[PDB]
Amino acid sequence: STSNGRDSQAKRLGAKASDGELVSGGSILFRQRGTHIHPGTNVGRGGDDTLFAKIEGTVKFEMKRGKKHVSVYPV
Amino acid sequence: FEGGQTELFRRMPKRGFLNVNRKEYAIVNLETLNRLEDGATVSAETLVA
Amino acid sequence: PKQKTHRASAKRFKRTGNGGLKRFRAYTSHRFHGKSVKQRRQLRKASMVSKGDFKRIRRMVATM
RNA sequence: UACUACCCUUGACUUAUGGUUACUCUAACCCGCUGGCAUAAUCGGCCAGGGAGACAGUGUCUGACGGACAGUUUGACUGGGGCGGUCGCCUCCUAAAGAGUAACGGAGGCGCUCAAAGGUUGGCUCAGAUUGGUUGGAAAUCAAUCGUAGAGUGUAAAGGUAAAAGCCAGCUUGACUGCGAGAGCUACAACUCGAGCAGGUAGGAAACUAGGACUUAGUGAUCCGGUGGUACCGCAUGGAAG
RNA sequence: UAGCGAAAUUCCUUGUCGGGUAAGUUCCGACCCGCACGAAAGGCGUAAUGAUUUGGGCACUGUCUCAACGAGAGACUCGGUGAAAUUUUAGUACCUGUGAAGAUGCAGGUUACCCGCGACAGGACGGAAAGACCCCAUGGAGCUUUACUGUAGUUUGAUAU
RNA sequence: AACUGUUUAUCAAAAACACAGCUCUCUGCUAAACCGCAAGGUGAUGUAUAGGGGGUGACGCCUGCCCGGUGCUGGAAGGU
RNA sequence: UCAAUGGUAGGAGAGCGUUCUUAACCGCAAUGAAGGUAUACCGUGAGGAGUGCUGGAGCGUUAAGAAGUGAGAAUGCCGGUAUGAGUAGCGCAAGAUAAGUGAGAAUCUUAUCCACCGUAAGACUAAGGUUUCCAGGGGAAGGCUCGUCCGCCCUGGGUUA
RNA sequence: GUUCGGCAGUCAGACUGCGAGUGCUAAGAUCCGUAGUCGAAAGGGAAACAGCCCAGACCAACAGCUAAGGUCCCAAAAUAU
RNA sequence: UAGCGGAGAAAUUCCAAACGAACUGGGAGAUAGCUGGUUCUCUCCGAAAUAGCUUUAGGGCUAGCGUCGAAAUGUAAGUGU
RNA sequence: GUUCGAGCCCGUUAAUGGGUGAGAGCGUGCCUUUUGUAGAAUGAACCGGCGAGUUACGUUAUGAUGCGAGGUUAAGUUGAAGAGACGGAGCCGUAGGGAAACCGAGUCUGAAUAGGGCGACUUAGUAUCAUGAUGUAGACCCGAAACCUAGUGACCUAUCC
RNA sequence: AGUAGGGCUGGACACGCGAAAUCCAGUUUGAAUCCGGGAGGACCAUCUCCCAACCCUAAAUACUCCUUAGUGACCGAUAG
RNA sequence: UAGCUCAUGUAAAGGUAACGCAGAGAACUGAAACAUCUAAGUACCUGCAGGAAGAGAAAGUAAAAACGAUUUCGUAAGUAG
Repeated sequence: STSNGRDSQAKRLGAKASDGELVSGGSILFRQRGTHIHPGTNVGRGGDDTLFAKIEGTVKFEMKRGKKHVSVYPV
Repeated sequence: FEGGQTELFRRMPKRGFLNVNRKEYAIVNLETLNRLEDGATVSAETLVA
Repeated sequence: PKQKTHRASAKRFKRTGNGGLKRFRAYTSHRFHGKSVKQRRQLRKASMVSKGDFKRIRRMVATM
């Protein structure tokens, strides 16, 4: 044998919009079981510890704190 | 046929028993009263006549 | 002669006029320990049938 | 506590009696028993005895074993097939810089705990190195110095991790109810969240936070039978049954 | 346990030794390390008996050194008589390659007057045999069992008789 | 392997079967056993030296151990 | 004018041809219907008619409807014909000559020799066969060849308790 | 392009590179992603060639030009510079 | 002495040119995720050979992949650069 | 095999005629399956005939027609197996929400009159026909080994008398 | 009148023992009887209906070997 | 009395096209296998009958005023179950 038919079911990790889009209030931003990016205004961290929006508007990235971030700038 | 798997409907819960004393009234619009004027004593005789 | 309606399938389903069918929820009968608190908060109700699936309606659930 | 006692616990015996075991009888039944009748005729029937006997056998249920004989069952992969192993779910590589993922490819696992390791408030920073000090050890302890985490994070691994998710105290039972816009993921079933609102709450002075745990294993479809509630139906009618 | 042991049993391995044998894995006799002998699933013996199985020898010998001869029947020449299997049709060569990965028929190249007739077998993956080997089918049969369900049958008890 | 016999005609005659023999076990009679729903009948006008089943296969020697388990038998205290 | 037109399983559209259609429409037909045959026409196709000939009764039109409805191919089937092939075989034993017979004799008949069997390859008798026996006549097939011969064929008799 | 409605079949492919994995970094070997090709696409080239390269065919045609590839003869173009 | 059977010096042996289950008729045109077969003409468009599940792996069920029709053309989405 | 064609022969659905054809170029039969068959993968001797996607009833889709919130007669009766006419019993649509009580253009869910859910907003069907697909009918056919019932069979052979 | 019923075992009724009606079997037990008795899908009351446990009943329906009168968008000698 | 004898009565045995009724009664299938179901109480087999048979006069249905033996067809409608 191998003891290696033991399997992992991969799943979708990464981005959803990532670029200034008019993403819906309470909509998904970036799947994270582990935070590379870090939150901001109009943005919630999930029970799935992702980033989810709260209010529509542009969702550009910011280098706050010497670190990677997402808020939502309105309009 | 789910390929030998149980089907969509075969996974359904058993929901709601049924009244044997279920009875309704063959409901019409008031738009037929717009048809007939006045038809004094609007009844089943006015309905099926 | 006629095409026999499956009466127990009719006991599975309930469809609407000018619209789809109401499908009650899975998982909701047998154990409730490992299903979550939120799944208890939300899985009493249930959503509709599919769109690209369920076309095996025809015509096993006829005219009920 | 003598009259009449409406009387009560153990015994005893008349009676009602009943399963009640054993024995006896014989009218039942039986006797591939006797002998006779027609039948000339060993089958049968009848007569007349003997033997047995309320059994036997027969019916209907019930228990026993039961291949004597049937009816079906005995997976899937696979480097032919077979053996072995594996068949679920989570984690990393293989994944090709979105995802997507191939093989009986690698590596691990999990098939849990925790009324507090959960919430909240309020504080704290580790491991390790070196010095020096009675028991002394490589570390027990201590103090000092250095010390971005070279620790820890309940539980493997991954990511994350100091405004701490790390560590310790108090409150603490939000690991609330009813939801849920909006989303994501995608055969479906599922699954991942979730703004915000209401009903009140719980901390916290207030603000603020709170729908489990640092996130991710810790879990399975419908039936069927329970458990409780139930303004529901309750088969003419009420109830009840269900 | 007795008793037999390279067994119709040891692939363990041409076990060992000795005999038969010049030449001797087989044969016999002992040894016996018995994978895995073996006692009523009889074990060890056992004359006569065997269409037995082997091993040796004698005898006789065309089996063979290494063949040859003649007799008859077909064959074959003709007269009469006259079928079967068989198949896309084909005036159907060779080499070397190529290609569902082995050429008659294809590419290149070679030799070949045309048609026969008697014998022969290398092909034509020759026929005849929808492989009886293997595999698969939610295929079926048959068989077995302390599979599961049963059945009769067997044996309790009730109870009318 | 005792023998003679028998053995797959459309393959195989044998060491296979059988066989006397030997062993055990079951059956007291309207047998046991068996066939048939039963009836009826076999067993056999049989009576334990007979009938049925199991083993082994003359003769010679011999058949050792172990009742833990299974089955069988028998017993009933209790459980069921 | 521009653009398009490889195309399998796939899907859409359209058309041809056969037969029956009471329909009608409307004819042909013995001076020749149908059908066959040759044909050196036309039509994108399927398909269509012209002529020559066979042939001597039904057929065609149009349009529409309705369909057992469009034929290679399956161990397709049935029926016929190849093929091999004038080859195998000619079904376990020896006849021979002369003469007849006829039309035609190897094979029919006679004569005369030979030959074979002879615990049979004799005779007689079960079952069986069901008239095969014999006489006369004939030779469509049968006789495994021929054939005047015959268990073949026609006719007639033939079995007595 | 979406939506809605019918109607499908396809489940098992190869091969060529290119990047992986397994394998003796053996293979016309497997198993991925990626493009093409065939399949289901003739003609030409490479001696025939399903997969490589070029080039996508309605048809006629006694037209020319050209792709790769060729130009001593078969077998056409250069005994070309 | 007749097939759920028989016979059997027993091999799975035979039961009428012949048997691990006889032969004849009916059920019943049993069934068959497996083999083969499919017939007139044209035009247009034009595949897949994959994911997920599956007593499933040579088969199905969706989804991806065609075709036609209809409703508008998320007011362009599509597809390039 | 084409295509060209020396040469020959003949003269036609009168036609840029036909029958040839030396020679020369280039040319792997047809079917199912497959990833790929030219095949040494099948299968086909040939020729002719037959020989396979229907209908019964039902649903869905698409059109055609008719009328339209009104469409619709079934069975049956009449009658020529006519037609027409009768026959409205019933059936479809004409609001749903919720399991249901029930409510109703709203309804359910929920303390909600919060949200969500389905709802008129969200705008016509009915009936017949026709076509495709459907489903019960062997249901596109050809196909086993099979299963059971009923019956026949001991002259082969085995047993027995 | 062993009649209804009741027990058990069945079966049919759409009814696969089920809440199971209701009917009919085996087996067992066994009524009331006109103030009666039965049904109304377990069952208890009120109401509705009926009178079993006795027997006969045309008609409308099923199918043709048959007798003709016949009819065919049946079929033409592999057909029928 | 059994039993025996005689006489009388086709009675009645039997042949049967199909339909019926009643008893006895499977399997194959299908359920993707299959033990429940189905197939169907159908295949078969036996008996009893006629021109038809059964069939039948509420110890019925139903649920409100509701009728008044049956039978066949349509419906309800695959509706209730």
